[PDB]
Amino acid sequence: LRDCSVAGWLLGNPMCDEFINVPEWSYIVEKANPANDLCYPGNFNDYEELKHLLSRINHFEKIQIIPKSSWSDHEASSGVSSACPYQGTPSFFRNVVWLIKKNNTYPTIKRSYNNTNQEDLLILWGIHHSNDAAEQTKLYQNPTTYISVGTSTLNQRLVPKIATRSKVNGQSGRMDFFWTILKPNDAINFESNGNFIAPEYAYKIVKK
Amino acid sequence: VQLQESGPGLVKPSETLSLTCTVSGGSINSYYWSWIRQPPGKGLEWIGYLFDSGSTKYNPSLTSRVTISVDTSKNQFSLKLSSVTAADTAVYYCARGFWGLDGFDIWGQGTTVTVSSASTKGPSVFPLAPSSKSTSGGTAALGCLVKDYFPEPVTVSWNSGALTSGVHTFPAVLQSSGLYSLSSVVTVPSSSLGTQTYICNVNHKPSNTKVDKKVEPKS
Amino acid sequence: AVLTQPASVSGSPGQSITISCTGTSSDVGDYNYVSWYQQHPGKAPTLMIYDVNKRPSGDSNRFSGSKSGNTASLTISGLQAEDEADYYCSSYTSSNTWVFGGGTKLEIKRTVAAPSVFIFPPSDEQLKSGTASVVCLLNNFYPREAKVQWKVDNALQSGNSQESVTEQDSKDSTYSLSSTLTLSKADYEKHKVYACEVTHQGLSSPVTKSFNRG
Ligand SMILES: *[C@@H]1O[C@H](CO[C@@H]2O[C@@H](C)[C@@H](O)[C@@H](O)[C@@H]2O)[C@@H](O[C@@H]2O[C@H](CO)[C@@H](O)[C@H](O)[C@H]2NC(C)=O)[C@H](O)[C@H]1NC(C)=O
Ligand SMILES: *[C@@H]1O[C@H](CO)[C@@H](O)[C@H](O)[C@H]1NC(C)=O
Repeated sequence: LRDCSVAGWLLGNPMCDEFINVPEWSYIVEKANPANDLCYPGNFNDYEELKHLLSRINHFEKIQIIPKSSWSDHEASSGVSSACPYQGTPSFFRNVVWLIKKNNTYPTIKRSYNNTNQEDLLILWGIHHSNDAAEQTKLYQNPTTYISVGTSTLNQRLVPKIATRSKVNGQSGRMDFFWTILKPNDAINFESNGNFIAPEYAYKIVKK
Repeated sequence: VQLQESGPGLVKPSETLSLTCTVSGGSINSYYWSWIRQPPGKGLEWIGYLFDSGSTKYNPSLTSRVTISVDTSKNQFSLKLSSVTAADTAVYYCARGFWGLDGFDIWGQGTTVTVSSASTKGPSVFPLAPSSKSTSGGTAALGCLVKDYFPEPVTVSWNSGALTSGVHTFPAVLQSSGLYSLSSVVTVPSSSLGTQTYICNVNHKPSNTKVDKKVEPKS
Repeated sequence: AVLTQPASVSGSPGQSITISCTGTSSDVGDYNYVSWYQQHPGKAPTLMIYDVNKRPSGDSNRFSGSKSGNTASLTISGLQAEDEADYYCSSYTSSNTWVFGGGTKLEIKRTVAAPSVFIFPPSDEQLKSGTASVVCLLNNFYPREAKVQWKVDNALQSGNSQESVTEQDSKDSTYSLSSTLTLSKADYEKHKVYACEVTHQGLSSPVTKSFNRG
């Protein structure tokens, strides 16, 4: 990869444009000082192990698993930050959606995706720890929230922590990202009332 | 998993249509849930769907009149359509789907709703008598005429579902009185009219009518 | 909304047929969420294809979907009599809605088949009620086009008859037709000859069926 890490590539960092059906690579050469990693500051959980799985993976096909238009009770193109601009305009990651409240309400998300493909899918999603109670209610209305993610082999119940950070590129909040492998005919279940960074695009993968 | 629509099949103009879907053998949760209708002899029309915990989106042409709601504890979801007119007379279906399917995989059987001020009325069943009036060998035809009922639908079987070969049940026509009529017919062996018994079973649930009629070649 | 589908398509048993479904960028074009449903009348539609080209089960073995631009297509290979149905496409849209196409009646093109014609006089039970219904039955014919004419003592009739047609039979692909002539009990007993004359490609000459008392 040119100037992007692996997380910034999989998440769709606007800086990176390596996508579509990106050709069956013969493993990946990534610089250790990845120019543009995450837009926001934060951690990409189990980056370690995902890098080992991407070793035995040769080909990728991006697919849309949950249309961005289906979040019609939330705002879906308001979550933008200067952390990462597309032109000079503040943008966000393409493959994942930052859901904001719509008109002082954040209805509770409770939604499933079933992998009806023949390949395993690599799915990515995030959580937002907001700076202050002010930013929390400003972005998500509900002061006390949760994220809940389930498959047949995964069980997440997260609670985002209000806490003011040391600013990295002008933001005192952070975003953590997670990933899993959904087998054919298994389903991933999402449920949240705030702070959820939702998937839109996942990746079909075949191994050895 | 099974879905069943429930509610009244006759609503007065300007009143509110109310229907409920009862889900059996599975849970509401994490699926999305939709209502679809089909006016008689027309195509399918998407009314709207419910998703997530209780979010909805409606067809733009109906959104000011429709309410879709859910009751997870009874495993049901519901449709309300206000200020109904004759253009809302339709078969109404509830349906399920999920992301990764992205269409609708399980459908209810449909329930007929008719918008009208008229009252329910049961059919009269008259015979269509056979004889040795023969056309094309497997001659002899008989049936029964199911006349002047309202609203739709009626069901017809022969000999309690045991005779289905050669039976045709025609689509109802609405006649100038505003009442429905239809006929069901069977082709039968001419040589055994004397000995075989043919009974047509008419069922009109909206009026709780259920009449059997033996059809025979008279004299 | 309504996607554009041909009102009908036609095929002989054994051949392949295709049904098109045309929308715009905001539904068929941008997403891969086109489904196809098969509906027999009086029953609920049945999902036959989803995500443009996936089959729910072996019932869809002969069915195959594709998409090109804003136009989706459904192909059915080795057409069978039992494939007769209405077919509807559907698409998710960018408004978080679904839209359907207008529906395509699939017709099975079989050999010619002459009707069998039967005429039924009104029953005595019904005449006691004040109206007389006289039924003419045309059974198991093909093709669909058929002229039924009523004649009471040779006087041609108009405006006093209705008819309905069955759907194509799922096993031999024929149609049946019922023509009902309605008269007052008063006008029924004023005449003698009641006749039904049928014209159809399967008959070399029109066939007339008739009865007397009335
Ligand atoms: C994820 O979906 C699969 C597939 O569902 C079936 O196929 C769809 C296209 C649609 O037609 C559904 O109505 C079907 O049920 C589920 O796997 C099926 O599960 C049912 C459960 O009764 C079973 O009868 C089938 O044999 C299964 N088919 C296969 C290919 O495995 C699966 O359960 C779903 N995952 C979850 C977590 O619910
Ligand atoms: C915003 O939401 C409020 C509910 O608190 C409602 O009164 C109002 O109609 C909404 N405004 C919109 C949808 O423009």
